[PDB]
Amino acid sequence: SMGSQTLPHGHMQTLIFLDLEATGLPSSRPEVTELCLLAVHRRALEPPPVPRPPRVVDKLSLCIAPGKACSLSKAELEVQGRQRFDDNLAILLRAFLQRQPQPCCLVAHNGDRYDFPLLQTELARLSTPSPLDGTFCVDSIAALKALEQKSYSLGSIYTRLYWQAPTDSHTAKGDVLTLLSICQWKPQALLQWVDEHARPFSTVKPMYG
Amino acid sequence: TLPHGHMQTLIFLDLEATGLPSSRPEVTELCLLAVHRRALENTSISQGHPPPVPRPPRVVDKLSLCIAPGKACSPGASEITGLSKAELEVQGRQRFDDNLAILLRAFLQRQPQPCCLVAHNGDRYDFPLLQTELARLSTPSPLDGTFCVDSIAALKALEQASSKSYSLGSIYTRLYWQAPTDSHTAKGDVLTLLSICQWKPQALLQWVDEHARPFSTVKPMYG
Repeated sequence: SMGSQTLPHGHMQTLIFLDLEATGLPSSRPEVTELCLLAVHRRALEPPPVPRPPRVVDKLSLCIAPGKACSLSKAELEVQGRQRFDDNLAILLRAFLQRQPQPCCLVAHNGDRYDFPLLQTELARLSTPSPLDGTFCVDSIAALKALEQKSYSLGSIYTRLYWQAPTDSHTAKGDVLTLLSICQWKPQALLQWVDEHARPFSTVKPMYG
Repeated sequence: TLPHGHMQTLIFLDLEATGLPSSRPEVTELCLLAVHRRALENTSISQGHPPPVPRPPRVVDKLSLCIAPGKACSPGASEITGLSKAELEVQGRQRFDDNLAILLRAFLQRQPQPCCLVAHNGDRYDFPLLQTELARLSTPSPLDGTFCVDSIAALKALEQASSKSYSLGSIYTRLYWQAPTDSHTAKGDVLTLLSICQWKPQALLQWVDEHARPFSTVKPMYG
């Protein structure tokens, strides 16, 4: 069966649920102000109560000072001493990804239209090769539209699935956990959709140059 | 005068490990919450008896890593968490290695300095064990310029000023009249530790400033 149809890039061994905050919308040429990652091995994914997070999870959450003000705030990030999106941050990201079993796939809500192009732009500014260049990515809006076979905001999906209000809405810290919960609704089905739709992060076009 | 100046970042730290010290344990999970001094200082003043549990600051950096040990956990060491050696290996975790030190260093370098680790029983357990893990590596210590303090002594001082078990949960329940969430896990307890340290953040910061010592002076748990 499936003689001509195969996964594009094999089974993904790590899913990295990703959310970010930024100074504004694309035409403003925005900068990332917060980045939150939750890295889960596929085995941790191999009304309904809200699933508890897997016991083995790697997490990274960083606040990042932008060069220009938001439409978080630049001034408050600066009085908390936050540093820019820089080479040391790339070292950190590279070392964090290196601890994950490969292939690794980012999962971000609206990542295809926002988070992934923005991250591509931020990483392009740095001297060192992008640490995401061997990683894959998918957009969880597409995933949940496929699985629910309607708003596709993160909070609306969570309430539609779990019939209770989400926690800490519209913050990267809270929303990345909400994203994980939504992806644990049908975890085997989610993994299969991710395997089938993962694409190389290197093919993501920068938001701006 | 202050031994090492005013601390600009507090890094609340907890870890899971394979057993008690005589078992020559290894770290299986490391959880850090880095908070700038100003973020702690801006915490809403505790008022009322009990005061509300403080909300975590809006700006916190977080790192949480699971680590495969070389040896199995002791009986009952992974009960509450489920972080056995077999499970960490099933989920692809790597050992405590040079790349992990590089990761920790880059995380620390994003924090304003001077930076001070804060861990409950850190002087007798977390800090010596981390020193041992780092001593095996080929990198410099990533904690070479970082300070540390134990929050048991800190909260003993702060509760005596406002006035008895000093386990993390006992302190938190005494302060907030609520049971801590996800008790007796590094992931849960590091947040409980932050909440206790937000009770009286000005007095806590003053105590930390006066008692901070270099992590490099911490003696290894074992060699």
